[PDB]
Amino acid sequence: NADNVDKVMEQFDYIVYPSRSIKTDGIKAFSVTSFGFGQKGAQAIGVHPKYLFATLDKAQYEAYCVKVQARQKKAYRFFHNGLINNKLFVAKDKAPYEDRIQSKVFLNPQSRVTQESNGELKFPA
Amino acid sequence: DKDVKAKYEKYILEHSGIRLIEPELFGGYDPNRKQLLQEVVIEQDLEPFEASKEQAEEFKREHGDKVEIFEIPETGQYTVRLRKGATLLIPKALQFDRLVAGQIPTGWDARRYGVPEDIIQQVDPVTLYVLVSVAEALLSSGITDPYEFYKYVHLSEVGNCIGSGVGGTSALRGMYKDRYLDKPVQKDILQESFVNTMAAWVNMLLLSSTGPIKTPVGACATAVESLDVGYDTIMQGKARVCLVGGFDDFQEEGSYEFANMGATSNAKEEFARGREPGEMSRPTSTTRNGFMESQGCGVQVIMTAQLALEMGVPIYGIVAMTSTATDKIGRSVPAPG
Amino acid sequence: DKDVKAKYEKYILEHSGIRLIEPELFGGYDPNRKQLLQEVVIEQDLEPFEASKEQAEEFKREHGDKVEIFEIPETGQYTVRLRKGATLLIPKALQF
Amino acid sequence: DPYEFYKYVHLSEVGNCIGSGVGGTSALRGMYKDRYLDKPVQKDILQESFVNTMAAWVNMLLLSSTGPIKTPVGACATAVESLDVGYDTIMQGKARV
Amino acid sequence: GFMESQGCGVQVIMTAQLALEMGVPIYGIVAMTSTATDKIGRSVPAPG
Amino acid sequence: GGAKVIVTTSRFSRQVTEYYQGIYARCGARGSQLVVVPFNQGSKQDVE
Amino acid sequence: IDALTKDQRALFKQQLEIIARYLKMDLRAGDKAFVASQESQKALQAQLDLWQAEHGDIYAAGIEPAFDPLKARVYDSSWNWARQDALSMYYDIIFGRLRVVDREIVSQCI
Amino acid sequence: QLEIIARYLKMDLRAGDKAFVASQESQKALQAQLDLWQAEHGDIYAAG
Amino acid sequence: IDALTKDQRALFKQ
Amino acid sequence: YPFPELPDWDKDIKPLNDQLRGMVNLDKVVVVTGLAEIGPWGNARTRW
Amino acid sequence: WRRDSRIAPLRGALATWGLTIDDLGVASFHGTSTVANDKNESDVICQQ
Ligand SMILES: NC(=O)c1ccc[n+]([C@@H]2O[C@H](COP(=O)([O-])OP(=O)(O)OC[C@H]3O[C@@H](n4cnc5c(N)ncnc54)[C@H](OP(=O)(O)O)[C@@H]3O)[C@@H](O)[C@H]2O)c1
Repeated sequence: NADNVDKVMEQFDYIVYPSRSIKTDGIKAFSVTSFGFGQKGAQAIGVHPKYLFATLDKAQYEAYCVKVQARQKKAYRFFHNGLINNKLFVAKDKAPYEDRIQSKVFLNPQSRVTQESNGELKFPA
Repeated sequence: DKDVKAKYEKYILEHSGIRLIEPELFGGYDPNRKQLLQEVVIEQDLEPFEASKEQAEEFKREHGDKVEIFEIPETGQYTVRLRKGATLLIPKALQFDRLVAGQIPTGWDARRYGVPEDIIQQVDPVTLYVLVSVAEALLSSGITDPYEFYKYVHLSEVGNCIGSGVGGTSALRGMYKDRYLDKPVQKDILQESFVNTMAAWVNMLLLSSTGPIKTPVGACATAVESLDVGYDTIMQGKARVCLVGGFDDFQEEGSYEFANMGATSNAKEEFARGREPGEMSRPTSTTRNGFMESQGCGVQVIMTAQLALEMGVPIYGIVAMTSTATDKIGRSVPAPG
Repeated sequence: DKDVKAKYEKYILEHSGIRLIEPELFGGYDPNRKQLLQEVVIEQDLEPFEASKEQAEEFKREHGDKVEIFEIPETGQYTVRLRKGATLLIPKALQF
Repeated sequence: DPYEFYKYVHLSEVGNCIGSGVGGTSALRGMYKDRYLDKPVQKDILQESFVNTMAAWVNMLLLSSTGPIKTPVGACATAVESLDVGYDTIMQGKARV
Repeated sequence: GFMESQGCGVQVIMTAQLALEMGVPIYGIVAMTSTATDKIGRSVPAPG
Repeated sequence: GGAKVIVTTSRFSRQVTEYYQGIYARCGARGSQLVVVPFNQGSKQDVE
Repeated sequence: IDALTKDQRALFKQQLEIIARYLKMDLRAGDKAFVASQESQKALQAQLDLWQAEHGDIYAAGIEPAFDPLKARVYDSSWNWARQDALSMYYDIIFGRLRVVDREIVSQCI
Repeated sequence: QLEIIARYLKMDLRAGDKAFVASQESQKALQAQLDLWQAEHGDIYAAG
Repeated sequence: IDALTKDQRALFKQ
Repeated sequence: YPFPELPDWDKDIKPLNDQLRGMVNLDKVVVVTGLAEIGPWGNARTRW
Repeated sequence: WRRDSRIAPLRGALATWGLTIDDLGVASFHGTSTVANDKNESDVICQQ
């Protein structure tokens, strides 16, 4: 909808306003900026994933990549099941812990959930 | 599959995007008849109607001199006659200029996704967007059961920072208007008008976390302020994973209000300019005049890179920085600085 | 200063703290008459009132079948008569 | 004078984190009810119904700071959530006051 | 049941450093703060 | 060329608007200007 | 039935009339003025039907004015489309959408 | 008096004025279109 | 019967 | 159901590994792993 | 004490000034005079 960019915007050398999509060799970092009522200005800078991975050893990164691609296969499965059977959203009916355990679970920072015989996740009693 | 495109594309495009407001999507709102009420002072008695003894009293309480009520000795009913001088409210309608608004596709329902009927009935539509959103957002991140988080992390490290400008606009109307009008309305509508009730429902239905809940109201910018809040929260040990985003709905009362401020674009005037709904919104244009109302939410889940890699979840980007900023001294609240 | 306590204390304590709601402090709210509105369907025509041409239209827009408006050929004003079937709003009050 | 803060600190280090459960209840009514009733009502009432417009007015009248503004809605507990928010915000360099 | 009431409450907060440097009164140290959600439920108003 | 021209369309759409934009985006030399406008040459009134 | 009542109606209709007479108001003044305007609304459609006949529907359609200064669209922002078409071409080459051959590149460059 | 009698006789007194206003609206969409022909063609042509 | 007359009563009550 | 494209170690990441290895505390790096929306154009997928 | 599995954030924040839970003298309660919020509050602060 870039009819015709306002002549005012010419003076901003560092900004170029594209009226059509451009496929590039890549983008490294971006800046989103929003402003709000009552002097509410915010800005966030996001940087490309590769740069995080460059912290790791090919050893690590490649171990992770196998994890990811396994997840995607679960995800893929789920998403398709959901579309068909209208279950992309599943309401939980009970917390992970029986009420008996609750206070304890809350208070022990180690307590974690183990997969169960029915594929479900619960805290061990 | 091959036919889908032919059968439906035309419709799909016509009933999504920035389009003419569709009243069905808003319980009958039609900018072309904006209902108001005008106080009239009756200059006559008007004829009697029957009423319960209780209602009669109610009427007499409010009107006094200007109402007569008497028993029907036969059926314990009563009769209400307003007298001259009494005050009445007569509906009238207006032709509002904001005919166009960007609205969720004509047909979308949180039920297709699997939100339970009872929860559908109980909560503000806003929450429904937020619920579905967070659900699809957890999938995009490879989490099927949010409980998986509690394989790697303690209950107190999944955080919830979703906000909005004024969410629960339907419930809001329900208590400030629909209740005054004596229309059938929930007892708990107050619950669903709070900005953080959305966040609450997310936790009461999916993540049963004792994590933090910092929920922001940064008007047009909440969604970023939210990212910021979750960010800080995570880098202070409060949490390792964290839902973030913003939401807000489209409402008769909202749309009308923005128009009074001068922020939205006058559809009628833009139609006079040969514009089309959709050609309406031109961010950098010369002809740009005002913004476009729209609805919905947006969410991103966020984590420490460590927990991310350890879990083995997708990584879309690095939140390199966030921040919020006030401008100078002024008197124009809506002004950008 | 010495008198302050005697002149004002009694009042000051009575008009602060947890107390009976004081309508002046709330533009007239009085829990003892919680105003509502009830929809009534008029079962008669009710008499005409004058209105601006614009207002008349507004009324006719909302009511249609159930309202008649006509010019006053003399002052460009209009006349609004709601007809039987029209819908009205009558105030009532509650004891909260 | 709140400007004294700008003897020791930069405009961008005075922060504003005041919140509420649903503030601007009067303006709220004014637009959801008083307007429907055609009662005489401001054009900008929408402004004054936002939880953060309170915070805004504080900054537009006293502290002319380019500091942060994280404004919270934690219902009955906002006031503490607020303390928390300002706390974190300060311990992350975002602000000093 | 509880009692409705009205008004606000404010505290200004600083780094101890900036506090001492300025030379402003010190009423206390915010030693800790935190927010906490409870378990899965359906009662929104319930305390956990 | 650096030409400023006024173009008429008797089928003034968005699509038609966009089209002429597409043009000027790719032809509009320095100094040029495109001004599109609805018009019906079948109408004496329009002409004048 | 209806005759035991048709005296009533008659009685009241006369009632109504003499009251009107007293109030000095023509009851049929509305119907009169209506008939009236509905006659002039014929001399109209009369003349209108002439034009319609002498010229036909398509012509009738085709002479309808359509020019409106408010619908005018001005495109003049060359400076921007430049840097675009510039940056656009750059990547074009890097992916081979533009090969050095193609007359296209020439054109774009000009 | 007059009104309640009318009501009894089941007759709208203003039904005439109502229908009049009505036809006097359609008599505008007419003169509207008619004014077009008149404008596009002029008097002498109209005559001719 | 009573409806062929209930218009009367109505008329006169008014 | 596409996750984001994982970069190629050699072509894309290797070239920076030298400077950036262990140069960042992964427990104080904040990362977006999830994405979704509902709006006038649908979910983030259709919207894109 | 930041993220130490062996130190409650309460311990932590307190110990950093040379104090233990025993030094925690006054607890200000929400205590809203509602039936449940007052059981709960005590219960939480107590278990704590
Ligand atoms: N090509 C040949 O061999 C040849 C030979 C002799 C003469 N010509 C002349 O070339 C000129 C261009 O025509 P063309 O043959 O190249 O293409 P064309 O297909 O005849 O183009 C006609 C154009 O005229 C516009 N138009 C149609 N009705 C109109 C109306 N009622 N009011 C205003 N504009 C209207 C339309 O533009 P919009 O879509 O924008 O409304 C349409 O694109 C004509 O004058 C034609 O006589 C061409």
